[PDB]
Amino acid sequence: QKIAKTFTVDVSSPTENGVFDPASYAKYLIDHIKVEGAVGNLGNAVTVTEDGTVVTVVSTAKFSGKYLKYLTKKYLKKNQLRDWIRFVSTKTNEYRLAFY
Amino acid sequence: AQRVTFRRRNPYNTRSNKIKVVKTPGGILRAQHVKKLATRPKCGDCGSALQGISTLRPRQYATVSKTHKTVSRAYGGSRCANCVKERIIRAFLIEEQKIVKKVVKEQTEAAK
Amino acid sequence: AKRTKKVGITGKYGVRYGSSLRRQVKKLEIQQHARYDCSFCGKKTVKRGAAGIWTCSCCKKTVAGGAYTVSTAAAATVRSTIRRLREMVEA
Amino acid sequence: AAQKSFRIKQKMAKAKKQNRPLPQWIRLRTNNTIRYNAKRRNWRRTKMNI
Amino acid sequence: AREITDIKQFLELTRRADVKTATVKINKKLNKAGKPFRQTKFKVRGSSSLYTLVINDAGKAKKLIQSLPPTLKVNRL
RNA sequence: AUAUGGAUUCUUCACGGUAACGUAACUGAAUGUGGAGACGUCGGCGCGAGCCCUGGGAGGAGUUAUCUUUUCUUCUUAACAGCUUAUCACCCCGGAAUUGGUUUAUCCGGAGAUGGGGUCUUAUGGCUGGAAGAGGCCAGCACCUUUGCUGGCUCCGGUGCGCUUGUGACGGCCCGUGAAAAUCCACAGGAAGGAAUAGUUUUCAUGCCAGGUCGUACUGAUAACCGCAGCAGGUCUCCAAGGUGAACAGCCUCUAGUUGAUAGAAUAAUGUAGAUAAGGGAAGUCGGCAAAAUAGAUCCGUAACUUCGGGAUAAGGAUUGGCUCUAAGGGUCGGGUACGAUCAACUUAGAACUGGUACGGACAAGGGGAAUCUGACUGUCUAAUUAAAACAUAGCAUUGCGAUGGUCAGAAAGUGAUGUUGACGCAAU
RNA sequence: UUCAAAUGAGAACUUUGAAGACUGAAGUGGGGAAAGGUUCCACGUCAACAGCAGUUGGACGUGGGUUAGUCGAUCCUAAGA
RNA sequence: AUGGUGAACUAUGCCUGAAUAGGGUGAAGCCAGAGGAAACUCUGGUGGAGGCUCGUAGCGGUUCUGACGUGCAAAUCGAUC
Ligand SMILES: [Mg+2]
Ligand SMILES: [Mg+2]
Ligand SMILES: [Mg+2]
Ligand SMILES: [Mg+2]
Ligand SMILES: [Mg+2]
Ligand SMILES: [Mg+2]
Ligand SMILES: [Mg+2]
Ligand SMILES: [Mg+2]
Ligand SMILES: [Mg+2]
Ligand SMILES: [Mg+2]
Ligand SMILES: [Mg+2]
Ligand SMILES: [Mg+2]
Ligand SMILES: [Mg+2]
Ligand SMILES: [Mg+2]
Ligand SMILES: [Mg+2]
Ligand SMILES: [Mg+2]
Ligand SMILES: [Mg+2]
Ligand SMILES: [Mg+2]
Ligand SMILES: [Mg+2]
Ligand SMILES: [Mg+2]
Ligand SMILES: [Mg+2]
Ligand SMILES: [Mg+2]
Ligand SMILES: [Mg+2]
Ligand SMILES: [Mg+2]
Ligand SMILES: [Mg+2]
Ligand SMILES: [Mg+2]
Ligand SMILES: [Mg+2]
Ligand SMILES: [Mg+2]
Ligand SMILES: [Mg+2]
Ligand SMILES: [Mg+2]
Ligand SMILES: [Mg+2]
Ligand SMILES: [Mg+2]
Ligand SMILES: [Mg+2]
Ligand SMILES: [Mg+2]
Ligand SMILES: [Mg+2]
Ligand SMILES: [Mg+2]
Ligand SMILES: [Mg+2]
Ligand SMILES: [Mg+2]
Ligand SMILES: [Mg+2]
Ligand SMILES: [Mg+2]
Ligand SMILES: [Mg+2]
Ligand SMILES: [Mg+2]
Ligand SMILES: [Mg+2]
Ligand SMILES: [Mg+2]
Ligand SMILES: [Mg+2]
Ligand SMILES: [Mg+2]
Ligand SMILES: [Mg+2]
Ligand SMILES: [Mg+2]
Ligand SMILES: [Mg+2]
Ligand SMILES: [Mg+2]
Ligand SMILES: [Mg+2]
Ligand SMILES: [Mg+2]
Ligand SMILES: [Mg+2]
Ligand SMILES: [Mg+2]
Ligand SMILES: [Mg+2]
Ligand SMILES: [Mg+2]
Ligand SMILES: [Mg+2]
Ligand SMILES: [Mg+2]
Ligand SMILES: [Mg+2]
Ligand SMILES: [Mg+2]
Ligand SMILES: [Mg+2]
Ligand SMILES: [Mg+2]
Ligand SMILES: [Mg+2]
Ligand SMILES: [Mg+2]
Ligand SMILES: [Mg+2]
Ligand SMILES: [Mg+2]
Ligand SMILES: [Mg+2]
Ligand SMILES: [Mg+2]
Ligand SMILES: [Mg+2]
Ligand SMILES: [Mg+2]
Ligand SMILES: [Mg+2]
Ligand SMILES: [Mg+2]
Ligand SMILES: [Mg+2]
Ligand SMILES: [Mg+2]
Ligand SMILES: [Mg+2]
Ligand SMILES: [Mg+2]
Ligand SMILES: [Mg+2]
Ligand SMILES: [Mg+2]
Ligand SMILES: [Zn+2]
Repeated sequence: QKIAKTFTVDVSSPTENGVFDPASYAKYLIDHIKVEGAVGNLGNAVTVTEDGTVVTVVSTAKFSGKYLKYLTKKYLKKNQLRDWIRFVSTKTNEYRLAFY
Repeated sequence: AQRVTFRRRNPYNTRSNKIKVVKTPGGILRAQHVKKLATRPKCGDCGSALQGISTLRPRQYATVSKTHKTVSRAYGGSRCANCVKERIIRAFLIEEQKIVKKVVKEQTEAAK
Repeated sequence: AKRTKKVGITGKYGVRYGSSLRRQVKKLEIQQHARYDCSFCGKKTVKRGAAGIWTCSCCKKTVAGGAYTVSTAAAATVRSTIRRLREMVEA
Repeated sequence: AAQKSFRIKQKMAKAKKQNRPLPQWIRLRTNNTIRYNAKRRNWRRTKMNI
Repeated sequence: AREITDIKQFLELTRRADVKTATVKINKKLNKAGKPFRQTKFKVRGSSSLYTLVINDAGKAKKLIQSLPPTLKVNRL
């Protein structure tokens, strides 16, 4: 009745082209993700990590993949990376950042 | 928002032109024409919808196994059973009284 | 709480037609809509249905009767006259 | 219209064949005198009166 | 237009004189709540009705498909 | 057209149920009879469908100086078939005053209520078949091409004086009581035909062949029709989103569709159409013609007269925004034979604070009053100069007539209207 | 109503992209009855016609297009004939 | 004068169809209650009556003696009704 959901994003394809910094990026998530209504309250309820080439999110609080696309769109817009990279579902809940 | 058209050349709102909006596998709304409704057959004695008998527009009763058009009793698919009850009772009793009417005035003639 | 001093069911007709006329109607309207005792089964369930026709709620008997009331004063004397005359023929 | 009798479909169809201009080869025959088609008809100029 | 469940009645259908062809269908679905499972409908086509027998058990299906008359025209998937 | 399977029969034309009735079937001539075809309008109330609104999740898109777990959008399921599903109606048990049951709407019962237990109609709905293979949304590879090729996802819910339509059980109305026939079924009847060495059975299932003829385009209107025309006129109907609001009003929007109507430059007089105007307030004029004023809703307040129904929104008043709070009004469950737990609604009254005293802030929306004349009223007419006091009307009264008749039609008639008629009628004033 | 492109001898008026608006679901949306009869669609295309224009059209030339056991007719009866 | 043709407009009857936003009023019937010695009288509800009323669509056509009056139009257009 509690449930713990995970969210994978392959940030490789734009990371390798230099114009992407999974460092300050996962940092964007890590403190602008809303947790019963405000930033930071990720109170061991949600986690963000990086696999160097992959971002991981695991939640226990209300957090949907539509949210996860909303935030990165915002990060990707905050640093001018629109035009260059899209957020995309590859398989269900498996996302990635497509370059070209 | 999704509107709809008649499916026949008749454009007027009559009893033989009733519509019914419907969602197809296509995801579109569509008119469907609806046959007039069936009404229940009735007791030719008391007048009620006579129970146990199926109901469909008249010619459709010729496309139906005989059991749908009857119940298993005297005067089955035709009178309401409480009607049958009645006309059995009255039959018996009047047929009986006929005996009481005859032999009684058979005495009248003999005692006159 | 009483709604009308006098016009009763006739109160639909507002101000129209003239008082006198409303009265004549009201008398007869009260007669026609009223609920009547059944000679046959004995419940007060005879209600009218178009002039002349009087039919029992339950038991479904229908008597022919007055236009606005079940039994015409006339007809009922007639019922009795025929009584009288009939009687003579056996006795 | 929109749901017509075969009688009327005909006249309609007959009237469609009569609605061509002169066959110009006629223009060339000896003594030929017909300049143009003087019996032409338009749907929005003369009504067929059935 | 007709559904079937007797896996004996089914077999006899497929040997009817008018039953020319049949088709076998495979849906991935899910069980109770926890997980999925492979469903299989056995549609036979009569001159006036398509009888279809759903077999919810993967095992029963593999044995059934061999019971099929070799003179029958089966459309797989 | 018919053939196999099943059903039926040695108790020949089935069984089961106390019964309403059940069913895969379970013979039926003449003849009779019953039903369905098959029927007004309004009102509320109940339910269905489609639409509207809305939570979570999975997708794609939009905005991101800033803010928004955001804005927008996809998430669908036909006829037909199986099972199941109903208000109504009815059956069995039983026997009712301390009368009970009961609708929003006061009806029901010793001609058997309340109670318990069953039976039917299948409108309608549910799950399965059809049927995911279709459709809808995406991503991931290919190449001048036909155009592919490969993957996914297509899930779970909420709400109701909502809107539209369908439908049921009821109620009101009538000197109005609101088609017909083709056609289909049933039952009463029982002429007849039919089994044991094998009959009867095509209203049960399955199976075979066949279905002609004519119309099918498009416009349906500020250009496809009628008005001499691509005419500001006329011309019968179905479908119907969000906001505000009482609303199918007005005003703004989504979807779809338009962006058609000669154009350019100026802005004299006089216009047509839209507006404002100090002080006065009808002095203008035949005449307040035109114009102005009023207006919603809540509360208060309301005269003569009256056929007692009205007159009445009479008249006359006050109030109204934003925002912030308080109170009242409901559903669902388990309680031995007082309360606890959650879910989902705009209404209505109140109290703070707030502003250049404004708030039905656009849109929308009655001027009132006292008399005289005249017609009672609603209703009708001179299409194209008269809408009225003129016609009609109920009401009142008079006349004719009992059918071999009144009144009226025709050249005639073995002719016709009233007449499917009968003085509570038809005809004539 | 506007800017551009394209087309063409020629573009205020055609096509396309952009912009601004409109009708506002009692529609300038989606369909039909009566009536019209090919106007429907495509290609070609401007002499006349569309009260300015024209490369555009309901115009002109030349072709193509209307598929039914189940939608209508056909059958039934209505006032009437 | 004679013999013919019209009810596609319109008048009236019949037959068979279709159509009408939202409001105001609150008539019979019904329920509960109050007073009164009695006869009887009052209050609150519920209910949804009417050739009733406000007003769109509809139908009509009052005024401007408005527009137009070689018209959009051989009867239209606007506002008002
Ligand atoms: Mg059609
Ligand atoms: Mg109707
Ligand atoms: Mg018909
Ligand atoms: Mg039965
Ligand atoms: Mg049945
Ligand atoms: Mg049996
Ligand atoms: Mg009959
Ligand atoms: Mg009948
Ligand atoms: Mg009818
Ligand atoms: Mg939607
Ligand atoms: Mg069907
Ligand atoms: Mg019960
Ligand atoms: Mg029982
Ligand atoms: Mg309610
Ligand atoms: Mg409607
Ligand atoms: Mg009736
Ligand atoms: Mg029947
Ligand atoms: Mg059969
Ligand atoms: Mg033949
Ligand atoms: Mg068509
Ligand atoms: Mg069309
Ligand atoms: Mg057009
Ligand atoms: Mg014309
Ligand atoms: Mg002409
Ligand atoms: Mg015109
Ligand atoms: Mg169009
Ligand atoms: Mg012009
Ligand atoms: Mg000019
Ligand atoms: Mg002044
Ligand atoms: Mg003054
Ligand atoms: Mg003065
Ligand atoms: Mg003066
Ligand atoms: Mg004067
Ligand atoms: Mg004077
Ligand atoms: Mg005035
Ligand atoms: Mg002023
Ligand atoms: Mg007076
Ligand atoms: Mg007054
Ligand atoms: Mg205030
Ligand atoms: Mg509360
Ligand atoms: Mg509560
Ligand atoms: Mg008058
Ligand atoms: Mg006149
Ligand atoms: Mg004249
Ligand atoms: Mg008038
Ligand atoms: Mg006039
Ligand atoms: Mg008088
Ligand atoms: Mg003669
Ligand atoms: Mg232009
Ligand atoms: Mg353009
Ligand atoms: Mg607009
Ligand atoms: Mg509107
Ligand atoms: Mg137009
Ligand atoms: Mg035409
Ligand atoms: Mg042609
Ligand atoms: Mg064209
Ligand atoms: Mg030219
Ligand atoms: Mg032209
Ligand atoms: Mg020109
Ligand atoms: Mg020219
Ligand atoms: Mg052509
Ligand atoms: Mg048919
Ligand atoms: Mg035929
Ligand atoms: Mg006519
Ligand atoms: Mg209304
Ligand atoms: Mg009002
Ligand atoms: Mg009203
Ligand atoms: Mg007392
Ligand atoms: Mg009312
Ligand atoms: Mg009225
Ligand atoms: Mg009025
Ligand atoms: Mg109003
Ligand atoms: Mg009008
Ligand atoms: Mg009128
Ligand atoms: Mg006018
Ligand atoms: Mg004038
Ligand atoms: Mg002039
Ligand atoms: Mg008006
Ligand atoms: Zn009775």
